[PDB]
Amino acid sequence: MQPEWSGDPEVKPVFLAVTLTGMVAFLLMVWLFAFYW
Amino acid sequence: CTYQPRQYIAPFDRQPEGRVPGIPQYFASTLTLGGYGTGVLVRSNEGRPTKVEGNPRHPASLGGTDLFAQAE
Amino acid sequence: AQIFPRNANLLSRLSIFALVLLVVEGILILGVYFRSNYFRQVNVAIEQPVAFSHQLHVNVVGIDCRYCHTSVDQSYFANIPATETCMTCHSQIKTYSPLLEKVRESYATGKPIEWVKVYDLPNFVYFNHSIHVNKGIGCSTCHGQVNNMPVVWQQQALYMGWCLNCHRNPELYVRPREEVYNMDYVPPSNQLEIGRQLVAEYGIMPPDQLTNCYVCHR
Ligand code: HEC
Ligand code: HEC
Ligand code: HEC
Ligand code: HEC
Ligand code: HEC
Repeated sequence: MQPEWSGDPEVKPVFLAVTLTGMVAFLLMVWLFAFYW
Repeated sequence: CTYQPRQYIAPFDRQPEGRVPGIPQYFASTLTLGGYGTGVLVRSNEGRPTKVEGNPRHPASLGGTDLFAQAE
Repeated sequence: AQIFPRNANLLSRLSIFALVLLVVEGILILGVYFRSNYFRQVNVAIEQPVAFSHQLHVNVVGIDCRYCHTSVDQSYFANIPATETCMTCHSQIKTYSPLLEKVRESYATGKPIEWVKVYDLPNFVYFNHSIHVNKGIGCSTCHGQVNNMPVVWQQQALYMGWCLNCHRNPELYVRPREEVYNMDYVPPSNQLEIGRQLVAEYGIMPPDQLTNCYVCHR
């Protein structure tokens, strides 16, 4: 069974955006809790 | 809001001669229960008595102390 | 289509995304506030009642640290100077000066000068300058260039982690004594080798012992 959104231009872009958001959040959190002191 | 209050510090105007700040001293004094003296060595944290102990060179108080001398 | 407009799909997805971003932002703000310089009073020159300048007396007049903080190497407490030490110079120097009036107000009455404590520990930490100084640590890798400080500020927040970083890795901060010598001392390029050699020579205990609770807290 295909996903409902299969065959959409927006799928790769939304996945990318979610990954970029996540990476940014992770780096910022890491900096504050590990390197900011 | 801040981690802690100003915590001002007040020093001396003339230092005591034999005192090193933050180092307790010990002085020899006598405490009497029935009118009979028992030698005691008492710790003076900063010029204030804080802990009574026994005087090893005093007969009837060789290090050991009675509860009444401790609770003075 | 029954009860919602066309853009409700985008609005709902963006609302979820914004809610997650807001939660992350709130966590970040809380952490930053609790690790801020304003909260911990770092790099803030606390104004003093008598306006004493370490730069003038140390860097210009040239007075040793132990002339004022005389108990630093013998007890846990670095003796804050008495008015007697202040008056040994100012009975003759800069007498009849409006900014030395408070000092002259003391030494005539028994009232002390209420300095504001810059470096403050929460009375369950039990620090000791004596062992530290004697073991090859100076008030430059431990306090800052106080020699050039018109108004003393807190160089770093005294975190539990800060103390534990150097208690665990003391070979990056240990110096060859001369710790009271003017803090013009600069660590050499081969700090690691010299630090290891000094750790071996002074007999500094491994982190198995220096990170125990009753080392600091009692
Ligand atoms: C042994 C494993 C412990 C435990 C359980 C704790 N510490 Fe420490 N501690 C040290 C310093 C300088 C501070 C002050 C931190 C600051 O001012 O920001 C602390 C503080 C703590 C806390 C916080 C208490 C609070 O109410 O906020 C706690 C929970 C704590 N410690 C636990 C210094 C040291 C040490 C220096 C060598 C070491 C060792 C320890 N602490 C060890 C412990
Ligand atoms: C040699 C360069 C030093 C170092 C490393 C320090 N002092 Fe002093 N000091 C003096 C007085 C009267 C004060 C209190 C007034 C004020 O804080 O402005 C101080 C204060 C300090 C501090 C901070 C105290 C605190 O509570 O955190 C520190 C870390 C410090 N000193 C280190 C007096 C003198 C003095 C004249 C008698 C001279 C010389 C020194 N200090 C030298 C040093
Ligand atoms: C005890 C901790 C103190 C305090 C509170 C101060 N001093 Fe001194 N001081 C000394 C010298 C040679 C000078 C400069 C002389 C000059 O400017 O002509 C000073 C200066 C000061 C000032 C500034 C006064 C002004 O600018 O007019 C202040 C506020 C001050 N001191 C406070 C010499 C000594 C000294 C060695 C002889 C010692 C010890 C102290 N001072 C101690 C203190
Ligand atoms: C690196 C510059 C350090 C900082 C930061 C702190 N301490 Fe320290 N401490 C340091 C050394 C090189 C030593 C000697 C260790 C030895 O075994 O000789 C110490 C030791 C102490 C001790 C005594 C250890 C003991 O076994 O009794 C105490 C109580 C101590 N240090 C306290 C302490 C605190 C509370 C600190 C944070 C404010 C702290 N030290 C930071 C080096 C360094
Ligand atoms: C380890 C880092 C050091 C070293 C080697 C020195 N200082 Fe000290 N100092 C330090 C702490 C963590 C504190 C706070 C103490 C507290 O109870 O909160 C202090 C404090 C002082 C003070 C204030 C008076 C006092 O607390 O006794 C003075 C003055 C002071 N330190 C001066 C000082 C001098 C002259 C040193 C020799 C170079 C020195 N410190 C070393 C941390 C450390």
